[PDB]
Amino acid sequence: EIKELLKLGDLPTSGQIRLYDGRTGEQFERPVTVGYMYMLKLNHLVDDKMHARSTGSYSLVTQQPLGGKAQFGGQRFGEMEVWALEAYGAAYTLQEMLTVKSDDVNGRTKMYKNIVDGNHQMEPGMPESFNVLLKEIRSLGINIELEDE
Amino acid sequence: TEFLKPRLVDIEQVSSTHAKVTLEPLERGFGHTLGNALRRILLSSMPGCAVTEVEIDGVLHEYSTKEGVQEDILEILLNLKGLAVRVQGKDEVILTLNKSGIGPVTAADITHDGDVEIVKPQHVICHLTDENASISMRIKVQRGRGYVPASTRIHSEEDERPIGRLLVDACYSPVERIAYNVEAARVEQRTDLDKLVIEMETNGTIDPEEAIRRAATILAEQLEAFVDLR
Amino acid sequence: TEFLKPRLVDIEQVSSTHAKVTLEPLERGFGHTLGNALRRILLSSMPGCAVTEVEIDGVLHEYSTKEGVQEDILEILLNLKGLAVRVQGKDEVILTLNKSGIGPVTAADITHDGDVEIVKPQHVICHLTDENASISMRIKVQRGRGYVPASTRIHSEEDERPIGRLLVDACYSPVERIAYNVEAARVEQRTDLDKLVIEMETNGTIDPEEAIRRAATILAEQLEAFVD
Amino acid sequence: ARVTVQDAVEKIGNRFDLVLVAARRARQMQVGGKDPLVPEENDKTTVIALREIEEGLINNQILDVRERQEQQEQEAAEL
Amino acid sequence: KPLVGTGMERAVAVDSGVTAVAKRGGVVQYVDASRIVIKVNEDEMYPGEAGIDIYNLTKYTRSNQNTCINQMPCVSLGEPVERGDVLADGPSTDLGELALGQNMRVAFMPWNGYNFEDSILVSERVVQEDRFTTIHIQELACVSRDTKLGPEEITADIPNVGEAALSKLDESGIVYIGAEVTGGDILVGKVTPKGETQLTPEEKLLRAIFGEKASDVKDSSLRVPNGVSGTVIDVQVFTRDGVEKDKRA
Amino acid sequence: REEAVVWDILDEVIREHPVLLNRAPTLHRLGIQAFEPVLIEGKAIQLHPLVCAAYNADFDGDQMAVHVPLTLEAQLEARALMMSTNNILSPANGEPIIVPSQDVVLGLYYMTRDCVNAKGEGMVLTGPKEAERLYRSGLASLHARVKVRITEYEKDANGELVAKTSLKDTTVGRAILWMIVPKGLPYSIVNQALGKKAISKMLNTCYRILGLKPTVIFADQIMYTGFAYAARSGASVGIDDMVIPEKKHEIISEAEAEVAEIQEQFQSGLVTAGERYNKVIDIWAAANDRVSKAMMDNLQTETVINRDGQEEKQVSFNSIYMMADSGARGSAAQIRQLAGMRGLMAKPDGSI
Amino acid sequence: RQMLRKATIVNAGSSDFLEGEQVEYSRVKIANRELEANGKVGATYSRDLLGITKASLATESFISAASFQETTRVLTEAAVAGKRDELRGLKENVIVGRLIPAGTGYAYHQDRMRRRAAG
Amino acid sequence: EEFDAIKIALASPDMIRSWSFGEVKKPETINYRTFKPERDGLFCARIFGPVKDYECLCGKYKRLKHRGVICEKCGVEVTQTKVRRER
Amino acid sequence: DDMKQSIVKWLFELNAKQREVLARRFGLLGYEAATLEDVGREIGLTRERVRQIQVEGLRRLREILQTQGLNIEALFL
Amino acid sequence: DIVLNPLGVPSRMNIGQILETHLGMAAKGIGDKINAMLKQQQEVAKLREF
Amino acid sequence: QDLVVTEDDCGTHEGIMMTPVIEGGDVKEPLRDRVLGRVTAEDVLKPGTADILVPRNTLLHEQWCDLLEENSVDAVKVRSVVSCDTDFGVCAHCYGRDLARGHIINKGEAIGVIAAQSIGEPGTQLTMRTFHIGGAASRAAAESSIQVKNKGSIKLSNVKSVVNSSGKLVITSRNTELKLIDEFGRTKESYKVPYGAVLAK
Ligand SMILES: Nc1nc2c(ncn2[C@H]2CC[C@@H](COP(=O)(O)OP(=O)(O)OP(=O)(O)O)O2)c(=O)[nH]1
Ligand SMILES: [Mg+2]
Ligand SMILES: [Mg+2]
Ligand SMILES: [Zn+2]
Repeated sequence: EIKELLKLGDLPTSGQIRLYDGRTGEQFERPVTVGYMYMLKLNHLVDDKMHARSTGSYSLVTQQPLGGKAQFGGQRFGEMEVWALEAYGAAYTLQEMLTVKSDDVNGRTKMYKNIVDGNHQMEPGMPESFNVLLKEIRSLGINIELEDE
Repeated sequence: TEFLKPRLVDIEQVSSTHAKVTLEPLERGFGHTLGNALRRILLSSMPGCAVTEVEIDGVLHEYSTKEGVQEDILEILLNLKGLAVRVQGKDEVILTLNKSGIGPVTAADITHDGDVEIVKPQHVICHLTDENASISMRIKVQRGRGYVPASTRIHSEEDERPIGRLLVDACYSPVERIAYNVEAARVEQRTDLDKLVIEMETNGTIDPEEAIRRAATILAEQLEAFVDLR
Repeated sequence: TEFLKPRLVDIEQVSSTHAKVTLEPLERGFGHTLGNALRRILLSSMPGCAVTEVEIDGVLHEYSTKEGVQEDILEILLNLKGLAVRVQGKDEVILTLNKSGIGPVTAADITHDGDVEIVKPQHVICHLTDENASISMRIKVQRGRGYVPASTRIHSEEDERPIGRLLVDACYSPVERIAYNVEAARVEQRTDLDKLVIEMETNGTIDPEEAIRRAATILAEQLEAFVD
Repeated sequence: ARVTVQDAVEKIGNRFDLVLVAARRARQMQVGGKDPLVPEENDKTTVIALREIEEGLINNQILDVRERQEQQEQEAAEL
Repeated sequence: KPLVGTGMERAVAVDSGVTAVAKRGGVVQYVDASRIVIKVNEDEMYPGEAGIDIYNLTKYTRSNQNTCINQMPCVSLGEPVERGDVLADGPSTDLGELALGQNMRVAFMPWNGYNFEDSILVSERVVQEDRFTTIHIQELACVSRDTKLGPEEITADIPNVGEAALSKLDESGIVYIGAEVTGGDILVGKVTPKGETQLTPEEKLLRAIFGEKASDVKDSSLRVPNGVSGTVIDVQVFTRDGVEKDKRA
Repeated sequence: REEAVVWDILDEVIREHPVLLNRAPTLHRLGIQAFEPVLIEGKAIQLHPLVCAAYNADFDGDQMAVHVPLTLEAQLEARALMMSTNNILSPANGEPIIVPSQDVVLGLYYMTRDCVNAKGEGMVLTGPKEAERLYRSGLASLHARVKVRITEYEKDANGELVAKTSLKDTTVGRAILWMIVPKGLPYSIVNQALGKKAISKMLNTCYRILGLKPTVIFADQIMYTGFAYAARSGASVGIDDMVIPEKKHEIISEAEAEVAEIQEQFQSGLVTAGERYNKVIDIWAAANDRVSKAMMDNLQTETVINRDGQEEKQVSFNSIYMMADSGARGSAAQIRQLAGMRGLMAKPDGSI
Repeated sequence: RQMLRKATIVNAGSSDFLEGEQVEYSRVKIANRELEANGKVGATYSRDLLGITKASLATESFISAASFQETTRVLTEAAVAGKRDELRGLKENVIVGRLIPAGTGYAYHQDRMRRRAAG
Repeated sequence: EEFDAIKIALASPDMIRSWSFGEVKKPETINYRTFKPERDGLFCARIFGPVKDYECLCGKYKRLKHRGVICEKCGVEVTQTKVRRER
Repeated sequence: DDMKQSIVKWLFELNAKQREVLARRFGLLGYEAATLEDVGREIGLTRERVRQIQVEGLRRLREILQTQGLNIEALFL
Repeated sequence: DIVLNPLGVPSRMNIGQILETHLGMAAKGIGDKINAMLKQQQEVAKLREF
Repeated sequence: QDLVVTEDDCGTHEGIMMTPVIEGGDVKEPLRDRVLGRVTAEDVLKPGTADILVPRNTLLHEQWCDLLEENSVDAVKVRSVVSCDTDFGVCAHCYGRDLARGHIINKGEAIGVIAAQSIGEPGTQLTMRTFHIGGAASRAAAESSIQVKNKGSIKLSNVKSVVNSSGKLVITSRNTELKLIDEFGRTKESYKVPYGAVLAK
């Protein structure tokens, strides 16, 4: 029925046509299927999804940066993503992600100052999430102490 | 080099919009060389005139609706994009359109300015429903080339922001369609000699003949750079 | 019209044969417009000289084998296609090649001829195995343009065609390869702006620089018919 | 190099040590303002250290030897 | 409309309710980009009440997903219509049929990896024709609250603000209807009472240098979110009963 | 204020600075890779095709995380350990993960594969350059049989490369692909019709003979040429491309009366639910294979092309067959459901 | 290999083995090397297979055991034993936000282990 | 700080007392009107530390000049607010 | 940090008589932010002298602003 | 207007899009004939026939 | 997580004898590919025992592997991670090539993580992958008859069968492995015969 309708339009029964490349002007070496597809623009616009963050506000307890574009959030560096750095060598990239990029409060400001000073040096510290963990275990009535060198 | 130049032979003008142009004689392979090169300039580079800014009295933004008018302002603006205009002397002209009463507002209701020429006076712009309703607007037509969207134009100059100016897309490019066919020109001796048949389809403004002349001019201008500087 | 002209920027000449040419700045779409237009002229319109006809004594057809010669006649002819020739005055010259004894027959063994200049005299043509073997041929070089195959020449020209005249492909075009690349030229303001990178590969008779100049000249000569 | 760091791995061997040594050298140029042995050619301190390692000018042992030399010159000056 | 449909297109457009449908029919007395008045036919028209149906059309309104809801009139002035005829098209409807998007000339063939894994290569002509250009109506609220320090003020008088910014705000501190705005532009000026600011010595010096003490007040103005840019179509003011109304309200 | 001088400074900072791209889920280490960034106008991240395999990235709306290695150490670990170029082989199995697919495979397949005579059968060329010039001039098909003279470079006992010149019986297309092929490799690599399976071997061979930088360049070249010729080809999908075997209805009516006879024998007494389930599944499973093999004979060849005089058989250039045989996308299993018989479907329990 | 980490021991050596303590294979081999050179009570051993979940909980790091699963139970058993985690593993170091003992960190980490010998 | 290992053990009643800086007697959080910490409540400044950096509750000592200066009147140490995450 | 560091350098750029007043009063290099009377009593200066040193200190800052004011003029939004 | 990839069809086994495309062109074919007859005015009788 | 390359060479002779996986006639996985990139041991020479062919500490490159195929070595003791003596990690030699790099593994590389990831990935990928992509199940159950592809002599290892009144060998063993030997005497095809089978020969 579709081929019969095409013949009524004087269009090809194959519904393939000769096409010419706009750039070269030369023909494509075989017939191409051309016609009308009804297309939809979905709600997923890049405008709404594009997001980027260098430094921003930080979470209340854990001191890690917030999540989500509405809260101007850093992307979550998950277990899965950490393991990838473990498989590689990448130990400095991982420490970065754990410390000056997340909790380490003194570390992040100090390294920001170094990057504007053009030092590109880390100077790592202690992640505030761990300080909390300690306090949460002592709140359970378990003595958890750091034993020195 | 037994150099063999083509010359413009036949200009079938089927309509003011559509015009076929045969071209001969062409040496083998120059049919496609000139055919595509010209098609590309004729689509992307052709200079023309188009509506850039529209200011309607009693209208602050393009999303509002004016009473006594069937079409929302957006739909009116889209009709003004299709308004075919020639400016003779100046690069920028502001035309005034004041009309009232029941009727389809056409392009002829714009105050005919001396140098400016409206190619399609019957072009529909607005439908006025109630007789008491009157519409008044100032349509700015600028000359440029190619396609300049209002979104690309709302992130460049913007030296003055007069609350009242609406930016709408204006396809400067007069050329709507173009295709070239290489046919055999069974020449006196040569059978590989060919003709170039350019089917052009413009809106108003540019003359087919004049447009081809201009496009060939632009290409030859760009070659001066290579023939000259080594 | 805010016209935006390109200018010839860099000419990396990797070799006399191969030369890369960057070109900027070009407006959007002119990269392919100029790129292809020039590619087509440089392949099928670059005028040059090439071997059209070869007559070897003791050879009636190109499929035979001559004793004392390693290569079949076809393979010899294919080497003569690669023979780089300049004719100064005349449009057609017949060069003679007579040589004997054990050794690689080179292009230097062809009898000079005043106006004609052989660009690659060390070009291998034939290998002679036995010392008693001698090879003699009359090689016709015509000037034309583009690529004229022997199959497209027999279909058009059907005049004089006696047996023995060996017809081989004559790549008149001094241009062996050409390709153009459009790269983005991030320009003061425009990111739409592009550069045109033309890689040319010729044989040595014609200069990459001068070949490009010539192709553009022929292209602008065709635009003289469109008045302005 | 510019594209790929395979040649510089072939000089030292351990990818991990390549990174330490290129780091140490890049730090010298970053902080000390040590002059580069190869023309800079608008290259970042990361890439210049890898060039120097590729050509075999920079190395853990060589860096240690020159550290001792500058350090002993400073001891000489203090005494 | 969809060129290749099924027939459910019309059913869905009508039953969704987003289209204005004629209950009574008759002839259209008056079209407008706002309203449709139909004069009803005597056969359905009851002899009690006046027989003129008025359908008011909903103009460019916000959706829950911040899309645009706009009703345009389908019929022309003086058109005869039956019961159950579509009088006005909703947002994604053609003359009565459901129109979710736009049909296009498509060719199946590779390009230079520009359609690699389902990636789509589109002509500039699509953008030019403003097909798949979409309208998003976003609702931003500015709330004036009462704090322990005192009530927040919605004045145009805002500490540390350029004349460029205050140009677009009117007497009350509200942006004008029709005004184009871009990220960081102030929409509704708001200031919050600050309790006694014990300053760092630097800030004491800095506030002394400009003398812009700017009273005991901060800047909490509602400003356009960063990178979103639009035209102000509408403004609404909700005030309490007791409190003296803004000039703009 | 996004001042014009700031763009120029930003361009200067990004130079030679690697950025980490991450896709969820990060299953194996290649789910993070480092790249040198290229500043682009527009809001979308542009990903290199060949690494789409490691990320399992398809561009129907997937997103990626970007992360900036700050320290000199982190920059170096990104450039040396985590760079795309340096992570070519899968750490799981020895094979290259960086492998052409889809358009690229189809294009190189289209170039290499041969046709009967076509334009300029049995010509002779001086090297791949005359071949390229012939094709682009329009005097030769990519599938023309011809004898070109290619000069391969074989490695010797030491590090020196040996040069060897000899006449090869291949096609125009394969000759032009030789131009991409680095020196060291044999011409026999390009002399077959290339599929994805052969191209993976090509890049592994090149990696073990020549080394990393050459394979990196060679990989990019393959991708560029593959897309480029894929587009030239204009290969597409019509409904007539899906060919149904003439002898489907016969196979099916035979299979269908057969299963009917076993269902009637079920009320009689030789059959449990399990026995008959197995017997019916066996009958339909063999019928499906039969109809599929009928479709694939009819489609794979069934190309009647007249060679220079008389008729010949050669492989079909039917679009979907080329897609399947090249391994560009669908498999024979998918094309069974398109053109042949869809087959026995399995319930959520797993029982069929 | 990680499954076959632990081993049960019969008899005593010079350390505290006695009947059927489960100790890691590496540590009992270390003991056996010094024992065979010096003598003392020889100790028969038998390698035990641990399947993944139990093998991960049998690790002599309680920070790794806790992070894995069963955190409440792990911390009670560690708290009662007065267990001391010297942080040899990767998870342990990632938790405290330190350099991994592997890849880039292996150089630095081995330098710290020799700093334990003096200063 | 840089440490070797970590140990875990049962908390002695007296161990728990060591970490403590006071006994919270009352459930009182903060004052409904002056949203500041109540006497010996759960957010007591006298126990956990000052709400604002280097500032006592009743406001007698301000600025970084006053360091560890426990205000006699309200009983609040003039240190950083950070302490209320650790005490 | 940038502001606090600049101030130290700004103190050793103008006069030692004015920098002394502002350093001790604001509590920059000092400790207790001495008000008008305390600063006057120290240097032995008078109430009018406080206004004179203040006006001279602002003129010195105006010089830094027309040189490096590229940062101060940006405080106007 | 749009160039879509052939290889995202036989793998996907949504052949509907191809049939939609063939019919879509046939639909537009007849629209292009009616557009041509309306541009040249012609007869109401002839339009009615077609 | 803990498993890291700690040592270069523990100096171990011990290894796990890896045979060629020849299941279902056509060799499923060759011995060459199974011992490619793996350190050999126990002075694995060629058939004729009178000269060493391969050392006890070397890297099996594609070149060594191609030599192995000309001689047709079937069985090779190679050094493995399991038999490595290194305490608190494993030796570069027991492991062999870093398959991602194409050369001997670097000391300090976190091997365990790579192992877990690489076992885990395919499962997780093949879950979503085969499922959304297929509709029906195209299984083939017709495992009735063993037909042998290449001529040879029947080799039955592990088999206890009883002769039935048909003349035919009806197998009554549970584990039964029919092999196809050539001339020289190598194993080339395998075929799991079941219980209750009728053998032709
Ligand atoms: N963990 C996880 N990964 C997912 C999930 N859905 C998709 N992904 C990832 C892995 C596959 C990848 C793309 O998903 P698709 O469904 O497009 O599958 P594909 O493998 O690309 O196949 P196709 O050729 O049909 O597009 O995205 C999900 O639910 N969980
Ligand atoms: Mg998908
Ligand atoms: Mg997807
Ligand atoms: Zn107090």
